[PDB]
Amino acid sequence: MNNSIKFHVSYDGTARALFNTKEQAEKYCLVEEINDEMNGYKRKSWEEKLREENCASVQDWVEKNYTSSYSDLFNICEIEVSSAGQLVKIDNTEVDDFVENCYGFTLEDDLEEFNKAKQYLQKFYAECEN
Amino acid sequence: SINYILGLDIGIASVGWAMVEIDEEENPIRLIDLGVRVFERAEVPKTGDSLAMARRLARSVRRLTRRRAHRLLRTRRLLKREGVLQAANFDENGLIKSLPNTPWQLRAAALDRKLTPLEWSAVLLHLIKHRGYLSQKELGALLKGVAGNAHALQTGDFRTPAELALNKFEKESGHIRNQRSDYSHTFSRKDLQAELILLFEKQKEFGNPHVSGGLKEGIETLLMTQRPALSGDAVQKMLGHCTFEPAEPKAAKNTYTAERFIWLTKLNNLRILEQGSERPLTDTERATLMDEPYRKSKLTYAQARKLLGLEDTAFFKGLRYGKDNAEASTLMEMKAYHAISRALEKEGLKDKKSPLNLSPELQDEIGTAFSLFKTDEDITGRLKDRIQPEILEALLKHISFDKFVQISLKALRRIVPLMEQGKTEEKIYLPPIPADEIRNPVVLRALSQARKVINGVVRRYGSPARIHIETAREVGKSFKDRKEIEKRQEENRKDREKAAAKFREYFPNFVGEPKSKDILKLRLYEQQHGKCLYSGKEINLGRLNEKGYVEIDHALPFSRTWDDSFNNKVLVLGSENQNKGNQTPYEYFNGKDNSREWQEFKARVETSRFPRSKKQRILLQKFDEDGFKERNLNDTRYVNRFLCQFVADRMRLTGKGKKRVFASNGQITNLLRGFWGLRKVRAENDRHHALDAVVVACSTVAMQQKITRFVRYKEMNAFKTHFPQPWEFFAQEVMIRVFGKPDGKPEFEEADTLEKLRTLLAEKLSSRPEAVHEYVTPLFVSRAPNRKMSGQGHMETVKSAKRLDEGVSVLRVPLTQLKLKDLEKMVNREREPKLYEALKARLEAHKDDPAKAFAEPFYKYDKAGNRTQQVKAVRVEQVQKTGVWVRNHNGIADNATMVRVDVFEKGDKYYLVPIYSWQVAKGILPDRAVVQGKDEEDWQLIDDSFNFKFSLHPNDLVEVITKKARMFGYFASCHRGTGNINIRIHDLDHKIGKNGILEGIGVKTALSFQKYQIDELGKEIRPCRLKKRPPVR
RNA sequence: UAACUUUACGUUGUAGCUCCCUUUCUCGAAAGAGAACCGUUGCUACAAUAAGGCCGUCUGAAAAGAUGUGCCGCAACGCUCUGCCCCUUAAAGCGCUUUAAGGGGCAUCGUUU
Repeated sequence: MNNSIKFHVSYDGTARALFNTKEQAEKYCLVEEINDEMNGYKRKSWEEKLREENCASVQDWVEKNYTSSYSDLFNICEIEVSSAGQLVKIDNTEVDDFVENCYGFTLEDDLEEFNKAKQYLQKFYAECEN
Repeated sequence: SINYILGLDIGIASVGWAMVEIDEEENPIRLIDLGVRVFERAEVPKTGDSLAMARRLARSVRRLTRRRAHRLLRTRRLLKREGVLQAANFDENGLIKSLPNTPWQLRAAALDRKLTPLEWSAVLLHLIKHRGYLSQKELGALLKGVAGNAHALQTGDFRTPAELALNKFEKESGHIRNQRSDYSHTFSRKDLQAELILLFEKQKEFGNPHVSGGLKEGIETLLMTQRPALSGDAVQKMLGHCTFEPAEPKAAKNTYTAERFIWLTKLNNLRILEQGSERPLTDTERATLMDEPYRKSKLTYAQARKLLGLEDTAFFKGLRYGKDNAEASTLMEMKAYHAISRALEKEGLKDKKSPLNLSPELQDEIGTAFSLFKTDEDITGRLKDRIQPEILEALLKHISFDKFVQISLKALRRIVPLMEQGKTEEKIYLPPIPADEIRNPVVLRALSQARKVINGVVRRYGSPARIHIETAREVGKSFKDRKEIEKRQEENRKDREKAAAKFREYFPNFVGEPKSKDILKLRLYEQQHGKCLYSGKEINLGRLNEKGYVEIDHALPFSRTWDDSFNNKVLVLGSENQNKGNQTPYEYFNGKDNSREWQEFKARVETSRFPRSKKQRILLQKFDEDGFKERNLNDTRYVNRFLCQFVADRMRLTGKGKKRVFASNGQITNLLRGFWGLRKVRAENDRHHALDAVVVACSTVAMQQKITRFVRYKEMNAFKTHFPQPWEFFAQEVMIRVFGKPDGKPEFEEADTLEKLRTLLAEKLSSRPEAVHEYVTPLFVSRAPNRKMSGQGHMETVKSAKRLDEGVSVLRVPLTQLKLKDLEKMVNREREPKLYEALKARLEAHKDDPAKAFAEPFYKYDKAGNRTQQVKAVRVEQVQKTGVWVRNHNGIADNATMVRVDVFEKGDKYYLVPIYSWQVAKGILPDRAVVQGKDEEDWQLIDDSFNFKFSLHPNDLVEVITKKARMFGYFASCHRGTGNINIRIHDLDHKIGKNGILEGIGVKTALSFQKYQIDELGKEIRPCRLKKRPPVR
């Protein structure tokens, strides 16, 4: 059916990637963190971990030593969009209830404000969905 | 003022507790409190490293950079004061202006040329900056590169290493300096000193001034002066201290005395295990095999068996093998003795036949000299002035010793003569855990949190009459060990699933789900070779599934031995050998006089392929019943022994005065959990910790006795009788108090207030009025607060920030990571269109794999492309909303963590101000709230009109009463670009939110955003109000 | 284990030379060059390598200068010290404030250092 679930991994509110399942989305957070750690004083220690065990390359090493501790500030907000390009549900909350939850006002408050707020998300994720 | 017993469930990241009220005879009567205290693991979240080690590595890197900068600064000061460096040619920073950037060519041509003082300073500062490597896995590779370049200059026609460097590295490639991991470019410091002295000679020969001054010395003063290394004082301070003479430091295993001591202890803890008989080594055997570590090299267990006289089936105890005991292990070796012998063999002093003339005391001195000093120079210089020099270079050529032991030298040197022949104040509140005794971060953190829990309990209720700690099988293990345990659990699951598949295939007619008992029956019968182990008959496989024909029975009686092991069970029929009783297979099979039945019983339990440990345990019949029972009842790990001694010594316990701390074993706790009706769910919640803490706190000695007498009644016939429970409806009360929902029904709403929990208890447990007392409160898992205001200031990647007017943060990406998504965000994408389609072809050719597509070198091409240059890394624009300015405002980074998040009113709207660690270091307190979409420059500005309410830290309890629903838990994180908090439910219940967290909380319009405060016991829930904004610094 | 000595890599900045390649203007002339400017490949240098904070230290009237095998800064743990939150008791007043005492909790405080 049309509703397709995506995954917009963002760090410090800055969108970075866009995946199809949560597994790669959480794996991607590790790879970004490890490659960042390997840019300084922790690169010396991280070289053996990629070499002493047959897990060469950061991507392959994370693929098996995956941990849920993928550092903080990484946001994996899960939206789902049908084939029509219109957002329906976010995380576990419908788009009508999402704006009631994350933006804090119901549909009966101001309908035209959604065209300025709900429609605002559509173009916001229109640029994200590239 | 109430007698009670406290239990604990110490883990790596959670300490669940419980206090059980007991009567005058220490029989549990009620349950008066419980809870769980969750905390972060005291380990690096990735790879489980040591936090202190990582911080020390960072500090050492800082120290290295500081020392190199200071050394170069002193070099510049020398150049400014030794003759001249065109005084006042420096910038405002004191650096060198218009320094010639060709110092390798300067070292090459300085042999025959009159260097300009600017070029002379360039070459000199180059020499100090890249001053080589001194002797002082990865290191071996670096020494290989050092040795290779060392040999090139010795046998080559080039005097200075830099001359050969450029003159041949320019022929090989385009670079002269080291790159990534190409150690072909590294040099050596002694060769650099030789280069320096010959450079001074040449600059003197060609009449160059600024050479003969105090520089020529001061240059070596800067070049070779070095910070020294450790001494024995570090070994004393950072390790244990001898009781007899703490002043004495710790010996090293590379000494003869330590090797003899460890060998003798291994002998003292080794026995002979044959036909279920454990016998110690006899004196004649001990003398016979004592010569082995010196007569030969290694002591394999099979080698030890071959040397001595014993049966082939006789295995050895103490060899902690997980499985596959067929392969023999090695006992121990004379490391120092054999190392010295082989060094002397290789250096023309030994022939593997002559005895080692050096005395054992002399060997001890040599080992101490080699281990105390980490450099060759100090060892050779001092040696305590003991031994001849020829063997000194002989040893120093190959021998390198670095290790230590647990006992002081003298102490060992005095105990050995006596062993060769064969031989504070208690207070109300627990003191801090001694960091010296527990030298493990994770265990130290767990014990500190457990001590916090114990202190809270003592403060609230009083001194506990007894303590029933027991820790998980993961505490006291390295991170790799814990990963091995969880992995083995995973394959043990696969194996259980495959066994269930095997059982269903063998018996499709069997209905229901194969439990543990029947699957064990089938697997063991497969391992039992299709024969009962009482009468040796062939039993009906079809009748195996049904009840009555067969039943699992422990051969060793449970009442007197107290054994519950994975495979310490014998598949006996039943109704044919019901006369065993509690007699053990020694008098039921009549092994007193070696009766025939005994003989074929032993033969069928040893010839038939059964596990060796099962063959041994079934055939002991010669043990100490009480000692063995206490070995299978308690636990004697290092951590549990330390807890017992420390808690007994250093706090009040109003018990019976004999032993008021009871460390239990995991197997017995699991068994009693099974008997008392655990059922329900676990490992998806954080309250099974309190469940096991309640279970262990009811495992009093009286209860092990009620279990003992019940099992003794059950062994022989002696004829639903409930198994001994601590009180009526124990399971119902415990699972109402722990989880808040009845047994077997995890779908009901949790009774998370005192009123509804009390009503549920009264309605479901009306027959037991003692379930509702004044201390009945719903469990609230307490998370350890983290109010610290320090942490990484900014990610470790420095990104160019020239184009920070836009959002781009241009950075050099190596080609081995350039994806198709990184080609769109490339700088010279329209500027150099041909290379965009040149790189995109390689992305498409190897199917979006930069590692393989760009394994071969990529190259630019001219208009008529003719292989001009090579691309190794290319710039990649990346959007950069905000970041930290680093490297003296030359590059930008990314924010690391929010150390605090303040909140602000004025409009019934809670505006959140993120405070980062880099801001706390600079003393800057932000004045900008967060608004969705717009960047920081457009963020709301904070002034006196915004009321200040409180400040949020990670893992700090908060409550957002949004209109739709109320949400309670511990603040976790915030979406910086969206301004919504993340709330972790207290118990991390897996049926609420995303794996226990409530992401995307709408705080900007919440009815009331406030934070509470929780006691270390998880009680006293009340809001906390700040009066004024707290300063960052 | 402890801590160690390190050179070395990397990221960013600057400058030199060098790759392609923008408009640009100059030269002719239509794509090739000469000056620029702006990007940027590679190489060689120096600078920084957490954000930041302290000393020592010789001058001295100090803006500052002369100096050094210089020290601290991503952790754990703690409550002698200051501070936050929190109860408890007493004292007054005007629940609220003040004063005083006690017990904690947690760090921006303290020790390891």
